[PDB]
Amino acid sequence: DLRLHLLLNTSVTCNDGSPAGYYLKESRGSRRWLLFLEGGWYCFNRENCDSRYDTMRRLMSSRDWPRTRTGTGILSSQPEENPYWWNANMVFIPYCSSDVWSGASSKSEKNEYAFMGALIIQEVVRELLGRGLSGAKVLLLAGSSAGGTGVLLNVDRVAEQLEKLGYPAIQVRGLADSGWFLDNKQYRCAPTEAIRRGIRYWNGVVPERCRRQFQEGEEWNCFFGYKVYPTLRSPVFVVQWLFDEAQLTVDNVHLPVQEGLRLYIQNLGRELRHTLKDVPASFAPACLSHEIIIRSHWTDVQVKGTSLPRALHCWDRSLHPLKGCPVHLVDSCPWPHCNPSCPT
Ligand SMILES: O=C(/C=C/c1ccc(O)c(O)c1)O[C@@H](Cc1ccc(O)c(O)c1)C(=O)O
Ligand SMILES: O=C(/C=C/c1ccc(O)c(O)c1)O[C@H](Cc1ccc(O)c(O)c1)C(=O)O
Ligand SMILES: O=C(/C=C/c1ccc(O)c(O)c1)O[C@H](Cc1ccc(O)c(O)c1)C(=O)O
Ligand SMILES: *[C@@H]1O[C@H](CO)[C@@H](O)[C@H](O)[C@H]1NC(C)=O
Repeated sequence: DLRLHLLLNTSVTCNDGSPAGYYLKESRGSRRWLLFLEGGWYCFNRENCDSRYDTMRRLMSSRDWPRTRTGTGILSSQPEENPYWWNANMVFIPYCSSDVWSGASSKSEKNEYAFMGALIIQEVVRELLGRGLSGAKVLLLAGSSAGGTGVLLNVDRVAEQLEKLGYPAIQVRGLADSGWFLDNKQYRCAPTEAIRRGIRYWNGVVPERCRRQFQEGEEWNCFFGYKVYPTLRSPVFVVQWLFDEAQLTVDNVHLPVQEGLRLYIQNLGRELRHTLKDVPASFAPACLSHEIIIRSHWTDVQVKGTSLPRALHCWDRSLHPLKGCPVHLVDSCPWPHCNPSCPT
């Protein structure tokens, strides 16, 4: 089990002003640290956030959090469930800021809610340094869904923070699962505009080089993986289903497929594959599904005969091509479940 610690700096808060926090299981024989960012959509104005507070309150408040959680998938300490990093120090950071991990704005007489996701990550890192992170060799910042996009928005800031604090031996890397989306045309509500409005409501922040390319008022571009990834300096491994259910939902696709929809789905897969061509560390199976890394059976899927735990191990070796140890694994078959190992 991982144990809850509420942040000692109680001014770094969830949406409703309650303290943010993290769950930790230490492994004193290991110099590897895995920090995982939870996902769960976002909210972008007062009325939309009020609705989320009624029926998704654990994503906005720590008032009802449990004292422990079980680590699963890449967060499991059992070698059989986690061939990759079972002996690592494990951290789960709950998502309670509703801002895709981008916000830097406190609750005030002008703000009903606080949006502090970017500050929560930096405060977790600072407080872990006294619990053993100061001795680390690798810090892997991982996340799924909105947490996967959060990795892309925050990995370089973590690297910069540790350098400025005086810890140049810690190698910071990212793993972004199910957070690589396209700002495409819908098959038949305005998903890209919701991000633009959210950034203004949250005081959202994006990585510096990407901000400088797109300039004032265009920071929404940096929430899309294919636009922000080329600007990043830290190594980042990308995991993305070619036919992600969240992408299909925002595209208004709900699955006897006729020709128009067949062509739409085939084109989506081809576009996603194109965006990954210059991503050297990636795992992209031709399946209709969502999320991958914290489920217990994450070991089952394979691309070209290689599982995700193997690909991540090969990535570790490459950061010290390798014979029989590939790191770029993107399916080329053009329809969901053309890969026989897709989740059932
Ligand atoms: O038919 C299958 C089914 C594979 C499969 C089906 C479900 C799984 O969960 C899984 O891990 C693998 O095998 C593949 C070939 C194959 C499978 C595993 C390998 O390690 C390999 O190198 C090739 C085929 O299409 O011929
Ligand atoms: O990944 C997203 C959001 C994706 C998104 C993608 C493109 C956009 O322009 C945009 O505004 C949002 O939400 C997921 C949740 C989810 C969405 C749809 C599903 O079918 C699902 O099973 C889970 C999360 O953070 O848990
Ligand atoms: O290419 C193959 C199989 C090749 C193959 C070649 C020789 C074998 O002995 C064998 O078992 C399998 O299957 C793929 C489907 C596929 C199977 C397993 C995968 O991990 C995958 O990513 C795609 C296809 O037809 O596009
Ligand atoms: C607590 O966090 C706030 C906001 O991030 C910061 O301004 C403040 O200096 C922090 N307090 C301490 C003691 O570090």
